Amino acid sequence: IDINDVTPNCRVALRNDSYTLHKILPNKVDPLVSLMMVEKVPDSTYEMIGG
Amino acid sequence: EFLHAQEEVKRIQSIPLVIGQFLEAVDQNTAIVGSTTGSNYYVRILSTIDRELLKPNASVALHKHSNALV
Amino acid sequence: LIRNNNTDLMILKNTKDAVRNSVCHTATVIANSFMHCGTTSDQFLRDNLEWLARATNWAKFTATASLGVIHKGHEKEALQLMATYLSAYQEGGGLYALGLIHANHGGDIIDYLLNQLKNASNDIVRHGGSLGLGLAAMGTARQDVYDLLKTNLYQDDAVTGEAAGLALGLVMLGSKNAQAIEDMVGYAQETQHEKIL
Amino acid sequence: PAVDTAEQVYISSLALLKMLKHGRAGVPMEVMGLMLGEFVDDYTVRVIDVFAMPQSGTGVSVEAVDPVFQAKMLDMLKQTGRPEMVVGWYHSHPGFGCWLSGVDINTQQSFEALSERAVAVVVDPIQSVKGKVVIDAFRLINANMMVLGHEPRQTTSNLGHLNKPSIQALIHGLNRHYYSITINYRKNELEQKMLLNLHKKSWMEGLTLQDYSEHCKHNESVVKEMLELAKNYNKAVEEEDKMTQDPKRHLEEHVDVLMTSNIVQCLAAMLDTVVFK
Amino acid sequence: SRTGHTHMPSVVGVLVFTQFWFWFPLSHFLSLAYTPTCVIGLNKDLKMPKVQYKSNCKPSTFAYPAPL
Amino acid sequence: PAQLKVLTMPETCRYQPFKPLSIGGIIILKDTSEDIEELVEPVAAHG
Ligand SMILES: [Zn+2]
Repeated sequence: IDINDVTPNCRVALRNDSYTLHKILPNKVDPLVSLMMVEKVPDSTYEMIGG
Repeated sequence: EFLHAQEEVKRIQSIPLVIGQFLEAVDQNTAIVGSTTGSNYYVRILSTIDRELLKPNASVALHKHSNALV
Repeated sequence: LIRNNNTDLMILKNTKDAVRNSVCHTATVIANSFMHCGTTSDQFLRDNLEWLARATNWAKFTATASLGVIHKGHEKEALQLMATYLSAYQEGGGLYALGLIHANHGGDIIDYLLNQLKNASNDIVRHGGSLGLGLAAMGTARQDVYDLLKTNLYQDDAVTGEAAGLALGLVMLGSKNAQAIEDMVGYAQETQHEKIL
Repeated sequence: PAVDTAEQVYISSLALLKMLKHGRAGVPMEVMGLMLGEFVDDYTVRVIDVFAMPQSGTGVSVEAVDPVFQAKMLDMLKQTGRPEMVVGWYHSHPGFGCWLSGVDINTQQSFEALSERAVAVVVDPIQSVKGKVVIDAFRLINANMMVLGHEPRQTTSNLGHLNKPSIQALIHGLNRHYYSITINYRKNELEQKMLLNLHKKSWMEGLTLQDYSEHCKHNESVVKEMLELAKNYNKAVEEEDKMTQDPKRHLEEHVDVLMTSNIVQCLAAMLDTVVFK
Repeated sequence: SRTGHTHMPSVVGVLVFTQFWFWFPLSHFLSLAYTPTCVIGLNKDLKMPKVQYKSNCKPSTFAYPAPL
Repeated sequence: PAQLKVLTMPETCRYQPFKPLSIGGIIILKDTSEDIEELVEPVAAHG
């Protein structure tokens, strides 16, 4: 890993009991907010709306 | 020798496992979990856990010491 | 070989600079031994004295054996040359290096090696002399040498027993001596040292 | 005269079984015991047997040695016919990996002062789960040599290494203060046979017949699951061909189990019906 | 050997050297496995006389390595 | 050793190989012409 890769505010994995940074995990996204994102678009369409 | 390997897999997939929440799929056969103990770990997914069925924020069972998403 | 001694020294120097561990140190020692084997030129060893001095314990044995391999095929100045080059590890390594210098073609120095192995006090010197005698008598199947090596094997000490067994094999090479097979197999089945095994 | 990285501790099957039994017979306590054996020449620690120690209350330390107990049992076993010195000591670290704490280092230092070739053995009953026996053997390093810089343990052979030291031990000083030792097991053929006798199947078990009702029920369960897997397999293969696996693998597993179970039971039935008359 | 006979010193040296996994000092045995790749001309007196051989190839395929 | 199948001497000088330069090793080069027959010096064995 590189310091320019571990620029601040990025989740990183640490080896147990030694705490040796060894990966760049994807940026933190809170659970119960990650699922607040439409992954399967509903089936409604503007053609289903009248007036 | 390939036998005893399925056996060791089914044995590491033991009874006293600890429940946790699978937060995100970092990469193939590895992911971030949060153990109900209250701490988050970056653990390794076992094979054959239906990555399709392994959706975000799902309920998983982890090895009691390796914390692997068994 | 001495005429066409077109070796390379600065590659070895680069490895030496890169060494940090004792394993890598002895590795460079043996690599230099190989590179100068049959060349009789010990420039690198005679230059990097402090490097050799860093060698400790069996590393000294290996370094002296490396000197022997470098002087492989050089039988005119033997005995006196090894005396000039000069602990128990040093003496054992010197005997082993002399044996290596006197390769399969042994002959005259067989009696020498036999006498020193007989009147060798320390087990390390015994091990080195046994390996050297095995080298010298390899294929000769001399009964006196075999008997002395069997006596040196009939103890309980890994360092002596390993060399004793290897030398017994070298001396009895190919002879298929049924007595030797019986003796060695029995001692293997009865002993209690994995290294002797 | 420096110990080389070829010394190896040959733990007997009896010693290992006793150690692990005691660990699980007193978890979560730090159980302790001596190790009766015989150093062979310089590179072997042949641990013939181990030595349970009464729970001394004060955890694990030199204060728990109980010299009177140690000596009296030493003499008494010698009378029984077990004349070996006290080669090292074993003590468990339940759950907390394998390594030495401060008190462990102190006790090992006392043992080395008594005889500077003993060992400290660590066994973890909780993490020695089925199929994994996490045991370790350790000996201390000398501050004078460490400061001098000479490596704590000579390396004359490719043995001794070949093992990945645990990061737990690295943190707890796997090399700063002490060093690990390779563990070999002296599995005699007779002991191996007597262990096999544990799960060795009796001829009754070999020649018996599985219950026919349960057999038919299991056959139906597996056949119906195989039917569903066949439907899925067709769907997968048809879509693959049109566009241009797990169903196939599961189908293979199910067919294999069906074939083996059915053939086994049929052959056993014939063996029985024309052996018992 | 150059004629076809198995070279007993060479095989012995190779085997013992391969048996270094258990003992480093044996590593020197491989020394016995080196055969000088020399074609040496000698005459009646057995004193190596000054002679010149000729080889038909480029001076690159069998030359010493670059000094680096 | 690969460079032995192709190896000879120039214009068949005073020295002629006993056996062709393919076996290699040591060859007793037979001599035809009589001359000074200069030898090769025994270089010292130190490097
Ligand atoms: Zn402890």
